[PDB]
Amino acid sequence: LVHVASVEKGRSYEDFQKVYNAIALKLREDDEYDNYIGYGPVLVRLAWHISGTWDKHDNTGGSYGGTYRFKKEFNDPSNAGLQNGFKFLEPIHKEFPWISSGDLFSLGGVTAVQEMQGPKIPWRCGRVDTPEDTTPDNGRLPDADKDAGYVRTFFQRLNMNDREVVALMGAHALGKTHLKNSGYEGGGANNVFTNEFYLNLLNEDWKLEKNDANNEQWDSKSGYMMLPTDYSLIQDPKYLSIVKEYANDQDKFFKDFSKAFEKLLENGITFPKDAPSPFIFKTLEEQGL
Ligand code: HEM
Ligand SMILES: Nc1c([N+](=O)[O-])cnc2ccccc12
Repeated sequence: LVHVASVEKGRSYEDFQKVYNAIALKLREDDEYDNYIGYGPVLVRLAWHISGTWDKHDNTGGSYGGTYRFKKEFNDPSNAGLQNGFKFLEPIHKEFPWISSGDLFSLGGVTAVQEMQGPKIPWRCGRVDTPEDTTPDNGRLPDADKDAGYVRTFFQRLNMNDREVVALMGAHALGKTHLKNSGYEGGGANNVFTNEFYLNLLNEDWKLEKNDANNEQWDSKSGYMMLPTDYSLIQDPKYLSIVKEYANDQDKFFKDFSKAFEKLLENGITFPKDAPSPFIFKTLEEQGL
């Protein structure tokens, strides 16, 4: 199964920078969302969930086809709460109707990471909307009540190795869990992209507790939480080494996360040899906007 990137007709870097800027301005404007976290974290989660359906064995799922727009995927219990990110992007899509849905959902994650002071994430255009029958079934996204061996095996289907897994999980510094969405609660209100997930894993005094949904999660008195799959990264000795590496090297984490997150958003896509090079968008702050 081959998905060839096809640039939206006549469009170039400046077109996509305009889309980036509209998302970034809206992120700034809609500050109240989720107790003043803003939409950044949910947009990162959205970009990950639309990509994380991918199966390297047959190239089903993945970001290319924009299939999150269809009810079967929109309504995946694993996607509960992402409707907020979709609604945020609706007016952006109306302003720029020429962008494909996969391009918009993935660009929303890039824009969110960068506007939250994260690394630059190079981004390529050319995902093309595919039909409703190409929507992957529910159940391809990961469970949170699982150990390190589950995490490791799960991510092999996305062609991610231990370093890529631990780097990607650093996005869990952002935002929070919501009981009604996932059966987990808490995490704070962070909307700045840092390596603090790793520092918190190593430095907080974690207690294994049951939440109001009767699920176990790790809580600290300082008010952080870790999912069982987050805490697995310090239970497994191979993951632990990499956690320590990122807790001690902000720049290395940024570089590794940027590579892994681009790769995640591009899995499944064939880029022609004469496709444009990846775009690196300027933040609003870099543009004086
Ligand atoms: C084993 C893998 C993972 C599991 C089990 C997992 C699970 C979860 C769960 C249960 C939530 C809370 C959803 C809610 O209640 O609203 C969440 C939130 C989030 N996840 Fe993950 N996740 C995983 C990997 C990732 C990755 C790879 C990324 C992106 C690189 C990511 C980014 C986020 C973000 C940013 C949020 C916060 C959303 C918000 O504040 O609304 N997650 N994740
Ligand atoms: N804030 C978070 C933390 N945290 O360390 O506060 C840990 N795990 C999370 C998983 C999903 C969303 C937010 C998380």
